[PDB]
Amino acid sequence: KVPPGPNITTNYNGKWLTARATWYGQPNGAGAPDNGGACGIKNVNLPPYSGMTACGNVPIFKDGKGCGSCYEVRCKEKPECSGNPVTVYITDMNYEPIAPYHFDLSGKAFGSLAKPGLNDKIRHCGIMDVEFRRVRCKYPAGQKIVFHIEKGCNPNYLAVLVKYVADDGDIVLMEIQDKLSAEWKPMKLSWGAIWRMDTAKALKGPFSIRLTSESGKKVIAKDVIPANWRPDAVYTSNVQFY
Ligand SMILES: *[C@@H]1O[C@H](CO)[C@@H](O[C@@H]2O[C@H](CO)[C@@H](O[C@H]3O[C@H](CO[C@H]4O[C@H](CO)[C@@H](O)[C@H](O)[C@@H]4O)[C@@H](O)[C@H](O[C@H]4O[C@H](CO)[C@@H](O)[C@H](O)[C@@H]4O)[C@@H]3O[C@H]3OC[C@@H](O)[C@H](O)[C@H]3O)[C@H](O)[C@H]2NC(C)=O)[C@H](O[C@H]2O[C@@H](C)[C@@H](O)[C@@H](O)[C@@H]2O)[C@H]1NC(C)=O
Repeated sequence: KVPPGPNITTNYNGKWLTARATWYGQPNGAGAPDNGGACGIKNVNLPPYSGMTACGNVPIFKDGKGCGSCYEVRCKEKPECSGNPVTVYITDMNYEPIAPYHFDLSGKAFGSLAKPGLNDKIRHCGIMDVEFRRVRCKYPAGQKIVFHIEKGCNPNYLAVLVKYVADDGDIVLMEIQDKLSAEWKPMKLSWGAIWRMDTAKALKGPFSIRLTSESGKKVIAKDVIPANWRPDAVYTSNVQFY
């Protein structure tokens, strides 16, 4: 049995750590056959993620609190290795105790670690020792944080997904407050980047949401939730982590 890392914090100490990488799914896909993952963010194949997805064990993944993080991995062991790093997003998980730190890259990502034209070649080594370090996350400019409403059930129990969180990348607490009776009530971490609000009878009127990065940093989106909100509906805010 192989014991996990630790466990990576928001301590951005720009230096490389060892880890074993492998890939899963299609060779030119974004990992999950459905292009989604343990985090609950979907379309990880399309931009911005654009298939540069990956999986990590407890240390990296952190039971869903690492969802959003960005890491930089590079290969310099076996040939055909670009030598240069690729910026990966953590949108899924894999807890197999095969090594202290483990990354399970997409075919796209795993390939990107290779010198131009050697992709598919390098993808057939399956497992190799890579090097990495977490990094703040950068998205296209102007790209703010987006909240997606999930498929409901019992009369309004909500559940919001949060994507495109720059810098820390990952969330560790969400909370609300409707029009009147402010005080920011927490939220349940249903799973991954999905947060749940059991009660919803009282909570009425454009809601404000406060996110707290792994670091403690916080932000506030006033509306982003009218009232005529319907599951699947998507809201974009004017707030982000710098
Ligand atoms: C490396 O990162 C990992 C990834 O998170 C860290 O390890 C996780 O740390 C969590 C600490 O919050 C642990 O807590 C969960 O498990 C607790 C133990 O529960 C016993 O009974 C429950 C029954 O429900 C079983 O499931 C468990 O298996 C266990 O046998 C559990 O009590 C706790 O929930 C309770 O406390 C929280 C506040 O801590 C509270 O909000 C809850 O309402 C409840 O009162 C918690 O359960 C969670 O899982 C499901 C989520 O939906 C819930 O919201 C959440 O409560 C995790 O077990 C643990 N994960 C692993 C290692 O598999 C780790 O921080 C470490 O954390 C410390 C506290 C200790 O658990 C270490 O062993 C653990 O490695 C980090 N490394 C380190 C060392 O920092």
